[PDB]
Amino acid sequence: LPFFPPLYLGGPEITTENCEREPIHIPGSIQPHGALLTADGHSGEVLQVSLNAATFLGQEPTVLRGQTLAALLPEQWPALQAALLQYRATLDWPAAGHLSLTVHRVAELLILEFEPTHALRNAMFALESAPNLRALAEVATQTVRELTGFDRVMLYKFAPDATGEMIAEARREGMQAFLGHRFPASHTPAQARALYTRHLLRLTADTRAAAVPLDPVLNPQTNAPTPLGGAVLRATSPMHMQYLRNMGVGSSLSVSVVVGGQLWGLIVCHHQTPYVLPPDLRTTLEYLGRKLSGQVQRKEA
Ligand SMILES: *C/C=C1/C(=C/c2[nH]c(/C=C3[NH+]=C(/C=C4\NC(=O)C(C=C)=C4C)C(C)=C\3CCC(=O)O)c(CCC(=O)O)c2C)NC(=O)[C@H]1C
Repeated sequence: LPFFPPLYLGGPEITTENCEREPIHIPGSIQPHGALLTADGHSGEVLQVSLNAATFLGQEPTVLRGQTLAALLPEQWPALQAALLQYRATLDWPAAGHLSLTVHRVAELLILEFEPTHALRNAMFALESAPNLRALAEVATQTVRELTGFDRVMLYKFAPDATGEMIAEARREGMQAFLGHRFPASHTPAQARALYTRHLLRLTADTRAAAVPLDPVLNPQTNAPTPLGGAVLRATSPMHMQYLRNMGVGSSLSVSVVVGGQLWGLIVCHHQTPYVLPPDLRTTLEYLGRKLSGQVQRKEA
């Protein structure tokens, strides 16, 4: 069923009667482990600023808004113009350390995300070399756990009725096994599955952290919601954050397994405490997800 309007445009709050209608791609807010700016794709005027931006950028949102990326990021703007796809850079000026910058374009808007910042050969080989699907799933979960340190890494496979089952698991010594457990379709509702066919990694770094609004919440170009499906800092559905908290999960991350353009499954990662998977490790997981997807497709053929 069609998306409801977002809450800030008067849409209903989601219940178990209408899981699938939540417009999860346009929450108008981000997770607090990074900052997000949006900017006009021609002028570089900063249009929207997350309310926490001073934490990462050292200037208040009121000061940042209306400035150009030419003024604020003199080195990256030309490279940004040229490049914009993701553009990625490391910024060295924080006293806090270094910042990872990730940019993507949606229509006429640039979306800029800032957060603090042979294993590959081996992981790729492991995946390519698995001779059957069970071995592939086992090696994928083990490899992701090894790389990330997550407490629990599972492979969740969708059935034709969109229920799912955990079909492989790597987990911390002594943790109760979730392998073999099955869950209803509504736990990963259809609009989420659809989004996950287009934007292949998403996460919640702290399942108890309040979302941070974008200000203004609407894109001034369009007077409409800002597309955040491609922003890993996007705020997570409240329904899902509650699901995670009730499971004792402090941090969650999944990677899509896409076969024939359909969502075959998810690599599902949990940590019991909050945990910000480092930026370079996300990129690695993306690579691994694509490889896993290719191998699942290869094997089913
Ligand atoms: C009425 C709405 C409901 C709801 C919505 C919902 N769920 C997601 C996203 C996910 N659900 C996942 C399901 C599982 N994770 C597990 O660990 C297990 C079992 C042990 C299951 C079945 C997963 C993996 C995701 C993806 C995100 C992630 O990796 O953390 C969304 C979309 C969240 C977002 O991207 O903003 C939504 C709207 N879930 C329900 O249970 C009902 C109440």
